[PDB]
Amino acid sequence: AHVIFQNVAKSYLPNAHLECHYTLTPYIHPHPKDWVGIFKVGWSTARDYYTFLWSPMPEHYVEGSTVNCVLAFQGYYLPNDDGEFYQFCYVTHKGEIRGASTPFQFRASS
Amino acid sequence: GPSSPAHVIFQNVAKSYLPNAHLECHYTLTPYIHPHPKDWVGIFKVGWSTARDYYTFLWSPMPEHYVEGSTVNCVLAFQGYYLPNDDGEFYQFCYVTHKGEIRGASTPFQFRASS
Repeated sequence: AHVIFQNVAKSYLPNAHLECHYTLTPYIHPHPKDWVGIFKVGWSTARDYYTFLWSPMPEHYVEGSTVNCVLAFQGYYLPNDDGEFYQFCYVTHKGEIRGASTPFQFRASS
Repeated sequence: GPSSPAHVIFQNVAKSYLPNAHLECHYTLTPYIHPHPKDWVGIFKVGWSTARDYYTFLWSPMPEHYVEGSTVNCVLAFQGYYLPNDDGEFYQFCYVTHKGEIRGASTPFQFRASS
């Protein structure tokens, strides 16, 4: 609950860029090797990612603050419509998960 | 029959990839294969005869907590400076065991700006 994923949909288009919004809550200090992964549900460790992007250190970070971030994942790194469920996970520089979103599928929407 | 036997299946393989951006290659180990530290995935021009014909390659990392008979998802990132540029040729991924045998191959693709 230390990193909250925001406005997470139930599905995302497979071949378009995805915009991942999240909040660095007061309960965590970011670190420049932190990253966000797209993980298939049922994952055990942080090495089980499908794709990832570095979460860039917030400019002029003041401790204990509340910061909202955006990451655009490119469509050609996203899964296809494979019926599987994926989620977002925030991973720190060491490898602890401190954020995990509701699941979602890549496919056309309702 | 067909070749190679599909002991490794490449997943979500696109029709084309960016010439100068890294690509992320996804494959699954089937219950037929027991992976080995010297297995690798190569990018091969279509029409390859043996594992010697590769364009570029990476070692396939040995999966953690490996249990025989399992289906295992893997991913490799090939750097763009090791990828073919827009040469009009067709390529595929192939999984090659340490015994030097091709045990999986993907659908073909070329390196160019996407449609």
